[PDB]
Amino acid sequence: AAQTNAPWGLARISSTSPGTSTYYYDESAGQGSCVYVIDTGIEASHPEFEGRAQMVKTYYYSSRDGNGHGTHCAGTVGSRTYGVAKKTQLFGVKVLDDNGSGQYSTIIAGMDFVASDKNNRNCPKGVVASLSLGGGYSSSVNSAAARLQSSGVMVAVAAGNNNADARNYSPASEPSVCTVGASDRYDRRSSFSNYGSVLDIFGPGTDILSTWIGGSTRSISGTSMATPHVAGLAAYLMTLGKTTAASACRYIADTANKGDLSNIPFGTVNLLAYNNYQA
Repeated sequence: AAQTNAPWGLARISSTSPGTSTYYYDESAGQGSCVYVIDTGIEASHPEFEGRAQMVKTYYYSSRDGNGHGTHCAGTVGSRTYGVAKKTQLFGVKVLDDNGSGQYSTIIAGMDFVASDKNNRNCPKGVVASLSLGGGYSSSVNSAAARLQSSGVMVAVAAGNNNADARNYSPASEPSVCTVGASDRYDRRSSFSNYGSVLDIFGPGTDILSTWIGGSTRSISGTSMATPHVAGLAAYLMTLGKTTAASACRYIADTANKGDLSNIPFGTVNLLAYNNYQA
């Protein structure tokens, strides 16, 4: 399948070169997979989600996304126009309040929630969790991400936006999950992207168009935007049967575009997520 005039990041993930604008992908499109977006919520009524999104859990007075961040991330995972995996099922877990903040204890509870809740959902092709959040190093936060991964969920986490070594941030620094840095449309490391040996992969993160609350759209930047590209890619590849939740991060790194990004610090992987789809 070909989506013309796609957001640059979608085009990038199906291309061996920057500077194109069509996204190419197998029509299975993540059908039969599920992606949990652990964030500020998801505006599931957005036409872009086509009934495939739902809120399953909140720790606050509403499950609605009063911020937009979670809706944007969910759109990059799986919206019809802005999403990598256009037929996946999206499940929202609201661990962040409408200001975008959340206590680590709530975030940990949300991760353990997903590890159990997947047993209440139909995801024959596999389960992914996208975590566009983080703060300073916490062994308990890292351990929660490790448990979620161990339970059979492909965990993708943002590296962070500090232009610093991600070893000092959580859950970015957890070795067993997929830690995602951000790149721009010219294949440069995004100016804010964290780096370091703990990163597994880069995805598009600068000037990413996606869904927003109020049935709208907007372009924003962050490792929060790169992470759902990788989460959606994992769901897409699991639906194709090419990899599993336990092996998808390594498979994405195996099959990435290699050595094409600029301003990658010595010791950080130079790997850009790529679907290897041959139309």
